[PDB]
Amino acid sequence: MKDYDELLKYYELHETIGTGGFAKVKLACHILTGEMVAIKIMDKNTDLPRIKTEIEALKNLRHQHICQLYHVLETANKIFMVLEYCPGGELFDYIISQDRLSEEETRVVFRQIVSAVAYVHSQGYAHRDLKPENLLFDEYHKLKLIDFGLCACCGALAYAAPELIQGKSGSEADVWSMGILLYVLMCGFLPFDDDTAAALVAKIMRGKYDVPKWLSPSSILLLQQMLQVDPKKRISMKNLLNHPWIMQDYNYPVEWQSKNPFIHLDDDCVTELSVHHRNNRQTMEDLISLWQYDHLTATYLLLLAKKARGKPVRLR
Ligand SMILES: [NH3+]CCCOc1cc(-c2cn[nH]c2)ccc1C(=O)Nc1ccccc1
Repeated sequence: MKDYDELLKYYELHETIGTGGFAKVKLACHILTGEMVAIKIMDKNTDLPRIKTEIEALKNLRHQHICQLYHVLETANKIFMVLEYCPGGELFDYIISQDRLSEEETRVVFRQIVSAVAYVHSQGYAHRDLKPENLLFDEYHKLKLIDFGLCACCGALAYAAPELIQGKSGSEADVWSMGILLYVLMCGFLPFDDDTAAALVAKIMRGKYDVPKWLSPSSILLLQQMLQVDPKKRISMKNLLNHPWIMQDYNYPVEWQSKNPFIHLDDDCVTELSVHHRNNRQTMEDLISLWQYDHLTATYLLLLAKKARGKPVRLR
C-alpha cells in the first residue's frame, strides 16, 4: 500500500511472524546499519490506548533485559513500532518443549527476570502482565521483556496477585507474578489452575498450592516468600536481589542497573553519524540527545548494537 512508503525509505521488509490482529509482526532489515529488526504493524482504523501506554513506557525505559524500541513511524492509517530482534522465541514455548527446568537452569533465567523488573520499578513503572509469553530470547540466549500494554490493571488471571483481583492495588503484584513464573519453570505447570474463572479466583485467594517432590527446600522457602496472599508479607525487591537462592551458584546479587544509557553518547557512533549526515559533533551530540524515536534514534542505537557484536562501525 501507500502506508509503507515512509517505512520502505528506512527498512527492507522480510518474513511475517505475526498473523492475527494488529499484534501482527513482520521481520525487517535496517537499510543503513544492516542490522536485523522486528516491526510491529498497528492500524489505528480497526486497543490503541495499550499502544500509547507501551510506546510512552518504552521511550523512557532502557535496559539490557528490556526489548528495545528504536523507531516510531506514524502514517495516517498505521502506527509502526521498530523493536529489537529476539529470534530465540518465547520463554513459554521454551518451557512446554523441555518439560520443566532444573533449579540450576531456572536461576540463570530468573536472575534476568529479577534484573528487568527491579529496573522497571526503579523507573516508577509496574509491568502488570508478567508471564512466560511476555519474555523472549535474543540470539545470545538472553531474555528480553515485552508487552507494556499495562503500566504505572489486570493481565492474565493465572499470574494475577490476590489484591489485584479484589481491586486493592502496585509493584507487589509483579513480585507475586514472578513467584508464579518461578513455580512454572521448576514444575512445568501452574500452581493455581482450573476450568472456570470463578474457580481460579477462589484458588488464588486461599493461596494453597501443591509442592512437587522434586523441589528443593531452598526453592520451597523462596516460593512461600514470593507467594504470600498478604502483599505486606510479600518479599521486597531489595531482599529479592540478594536472596540466598538467587545467590546459590553466583556469589554476588542481581546486577539490576541499566548498562544502556540515555545521557551518554558513544564517540565511535556520534562521529560515524557525522560523516553521513554531513555535519560535526556538538551539533550531532545534541541532535542524538533529542531522543525523538525517529530514523536518527534507530540508526544510533543499531550502530551501538553493531559495535557490541564485534563488527566494524559503519553505515552504508
Ligand atoms: N506480538 C508478538 C510478536 C513477537 O515478536 C516481537 C514482539 C515484540 C514486542 C511486542 N510488543 N512489545 C514488544 C518485540 C520483538 C519481537 C521479535 O523480535 N520477535 C521475533 C523476531 C524474529 C524471530 C522470532 C521472533
